[PDB]
Amino acid sequence: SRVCQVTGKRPVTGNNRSHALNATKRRFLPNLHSHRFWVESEKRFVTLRVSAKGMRVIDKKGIDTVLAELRARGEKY
Amino acid sequence: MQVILLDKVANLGSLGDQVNVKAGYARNFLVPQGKAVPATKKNIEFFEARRAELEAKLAEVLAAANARAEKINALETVTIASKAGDEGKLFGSIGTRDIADAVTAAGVEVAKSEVRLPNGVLRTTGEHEVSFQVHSEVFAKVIVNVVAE
RNA sequence: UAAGGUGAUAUGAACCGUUAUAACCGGCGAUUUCCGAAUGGGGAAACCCAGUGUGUUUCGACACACUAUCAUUAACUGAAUCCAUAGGUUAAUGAGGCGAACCGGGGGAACUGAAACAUCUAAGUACCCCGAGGAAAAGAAAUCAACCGAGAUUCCCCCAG
RNA sequence: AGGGUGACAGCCCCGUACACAAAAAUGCACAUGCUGUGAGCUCGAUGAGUAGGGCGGGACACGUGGUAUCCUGUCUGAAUA
RNA sequence: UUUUGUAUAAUGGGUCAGCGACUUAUAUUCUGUAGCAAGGUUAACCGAAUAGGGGAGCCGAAGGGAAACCGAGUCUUAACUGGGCGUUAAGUUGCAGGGUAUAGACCCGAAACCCGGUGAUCUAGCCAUGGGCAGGUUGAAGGUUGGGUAACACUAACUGGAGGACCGAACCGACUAAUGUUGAAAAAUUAGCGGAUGACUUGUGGCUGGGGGUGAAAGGCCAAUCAAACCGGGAGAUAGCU
RNA sequence: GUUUAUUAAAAACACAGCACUGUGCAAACACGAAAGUGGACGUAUACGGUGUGACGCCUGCCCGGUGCCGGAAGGUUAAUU
RNA sequence: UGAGCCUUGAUGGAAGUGUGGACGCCAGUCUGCAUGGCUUUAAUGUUUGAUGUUCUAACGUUGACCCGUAAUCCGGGUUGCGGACAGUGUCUGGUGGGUAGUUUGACUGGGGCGGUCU
RNA sequence: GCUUGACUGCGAGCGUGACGGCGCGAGCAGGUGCGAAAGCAGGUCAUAGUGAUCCGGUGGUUCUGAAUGGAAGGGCCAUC
Ligand SMILES: [Mg+2]
Ligand SMILES: [Mg+2]
Ligand SMILES: [Mg+2]
Ligand SMILES: [Mg+2]
Ligand SMILES: [Mg+2]
Ligand SMILES: [Mg+2]
Ligand SMILES: [Mg+2]
Ligand SMILES: [Mg+2]
Ligand SMILES: [Mg+2]
Ligand SMILES: [Mg+2]
Ligand SMILES: [Mg+2]
Ligand SMILES: [Mg+2]
Ligand SMILES: [Mg+2]
Ligand SMILES: [Mg+2]
Ligand SMILES: [Mg+2]
Ligand SMILES: [Mg+2]
Ligand SMILES: [Mg+2]
Ligand SMILES: [Mg+2]
Ligand SMILES: [Mg+2]
Ligand SMILES: [Mg+2]
Ligand SMILES: [Mg+2]
Repeated sequence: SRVCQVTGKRPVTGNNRSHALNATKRRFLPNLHSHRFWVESEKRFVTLRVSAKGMRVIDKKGIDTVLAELRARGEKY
Repeated sequence: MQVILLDKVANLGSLGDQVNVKAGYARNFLVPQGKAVPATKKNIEFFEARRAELEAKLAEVLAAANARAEKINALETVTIASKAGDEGKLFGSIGTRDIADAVTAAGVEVAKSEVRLPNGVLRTTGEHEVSFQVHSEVFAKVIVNVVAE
């Protein structure tokens, strides 16, 4: 449902606010692209519906430190 | 993105180098493929001495035998009787094997490729300026004296 | 608790009690058809059909009981590929649905007012959706003050239209 | 207090003040057994894709205004007493 | 009632009985009135509850200047003048009333706008599966045989049986007239009329839902409703009008 | 043949035919926040859109304006830095 | 190929003849390749943009096959094709009656037209 | 001819407006000019030649400036 899956980023709702200050609900949504990550240690290819930046996380922490959680909260993958 | 290397890799290969390459080239090839691992403490603050575990240690502590040059000195007149003949000469050939094997006395046994013969040893009888240079590092000074029966 | 009782329109009829469970009142239970989350499957709600068991058996019938899905865990099984997973079966747990308001969260109008109308207003209201408790939410300063100091949050009165 | 009773009753009736009563079942307090939690003391440790920042929005009484502060869809991204 | 003006042939009322429209909360200012007086008065809250306590605070006795600031003065100005606003006006708190503000704000009334649902048992398209079309007529293509040709063309009889083909019941439809118009009927009856093997007609069930559907297109149909359905809500929308 | 069920059956809609134009298929296009679906289990002799409306003889001149198609060298120009 | 950064380059073992390059204030020279006794423009390096090629390894696949599975879905696997393109998110220029909210004055010998408005 | 009174601060008192506002104004203070002087000049013989507020721009000012010193901003005066 368009969710970062790793950071839980969802599509927020805002206003278009065109010139003359005209309000018009628009709503923003995450990047997401679903990657083909290689757990390596788990010796498998786990594809997750990640998202820009949310991917930078997989790098900063770990494709395992990430999956450390996720499965922690009982998620897919 | 830094990460340590683990193989050839064109513009970067030190089987343990740290180069800042795009995170795309990584987590897509250099990594998940077997070619490099992120530079994360453990991969360093726990694997950084493995590198300095030689040039720094296995280079000056390695006394396994490098002290050979120093060990060989206390001798009792290292001489080899190549046997004289015909107005005084040599029946044998004191080249290399003999100079290095000049330790088979007390059953001891030293190297051999540690010869110091800038040229093909000649035939005489006097002392040989043979400097049994063990390791390509430390030198030495062994003597050889041809005689007869 | 008691001399009267078998709810009402409802008399009557057959009866039950006057000393101790006659009636009736309160606690705890028993039974509690079928529909309905409805859960064995199906379905035009209250109906149609099945599998596996089971006892008395005229030993067939009878009927009754278990069998939904998902989640966690445990055991056993187990593909593409040694492995290993995926998948499969079982069991034990728990959820499911309903409900007045109050409460937290997701989403969010317009009429209207501006004596017209776009910014602005109505209003984060109405409304939809999710979740929770007896309350919720909030909460022990990376708060505020002003060189003096105060010391979490919450609610009321002021400050001040 | 109040209600009923053949018209308006303190003393007809039911109640009323007051004083009493629980096999059991339970709300809430305490107090305790069980399971689980785990107290205290010495020395340590001190919340990074985070704080900030650019773009777009939103919340702040505060309509970007000279506009601090809070939140984040997007791109970034530190010090570390 | 409305009007310059109504017996007015201008509005409203058949009649009666009951109901039916300037309210309420808070705030602000006046008037009356009571308390106290350069003072008046408490708010929440405590409570031995209409007490008593609580004076946080609000209003008033000082004003002028944009302000710093000064002060019965103060601004203006270089001006110590003049000029403006002030200075020997009693205020304050209740209680009742007049007015105003925020509220539905005297009462009743739109056409409408927005939000969530209910409707394809009528109708419009389509989907699946079944049914129907008395009778009478015309007679295409193709074929056989004779003629004909070098062979084909071509020809004529017969055979054959086509068609949004012809006449006409059922069935479908709806051009005309009359009657009906408080109808027999919220569109029909009667006499005529058009199609009638087809883009035909009909039964059962299904699918499209409202700014949306469907439409051989009239804005037509979407349950006697349609230039945006019905139901409930925002809602006592708004009504400088009656 | 179709049409304003309930004042309009028509010269109106439709029609076979004609023309232009878009679409190389995961088609154009349409329903849908998306998944997906229709187009079509079709594939340019196909499908969509538009206008004209059997058939006969025909369908002239204008590309200035607007639209569409091609060019895109040069002028102007967003965020971004 | 821009632009940088800066290392090696010109004006601010020995003569004597050739053959390029730089323009020549031109007739002068500068500077390169045998035999003979800091400021201009580069070259490699290195960075970083602009194109444009090739690659695979993200990503696409509504090609083929295998397993879940005696499923057209979906997921995993293999292979082929494509490939950093496409596509999506955020930002941004164009287009945009497809849709939405509205505006579009009053006077007036009825209104409108005409005229008027200080 | 010579000049800058088309000056600065104020203003008794009036006129005219529902109001916002508009107009006339002797005289006072400071500095000007013209004249020998009295004196005249605060734009044109007069009456049309015009746009309130807000939001801002510019110059000036020690008015204010959110802990304090500055500063941004605000006020005041001139002006677009
Ligand atoms: Mg069921
Ligand atoms: Mg059942
Ligand atoms: Mg309005
Ligand atoms: Mg009249
Ligand atoms: Mg009358
Ligand atoms: Mg009456
Ligand atoms: Mg016919
Ligand atoms: Mg007929
Ligand atoms: Mg039907
Ligand atoms: Mg209708
Ligand atoms: Mg309302
Ligand atoms: Mg109303
Ligand atoms: Mg006809
Ligand atoms: Mg009609
Ligand atoms: Mg008709
Ligand atoms: Mg036509
Ligand atoms: Mg023509
Ligand atoms: Mg419009
Ligand atoms: Mg409106
Ligand atoms: Mg008018
Ligand atoms: Mg004049």
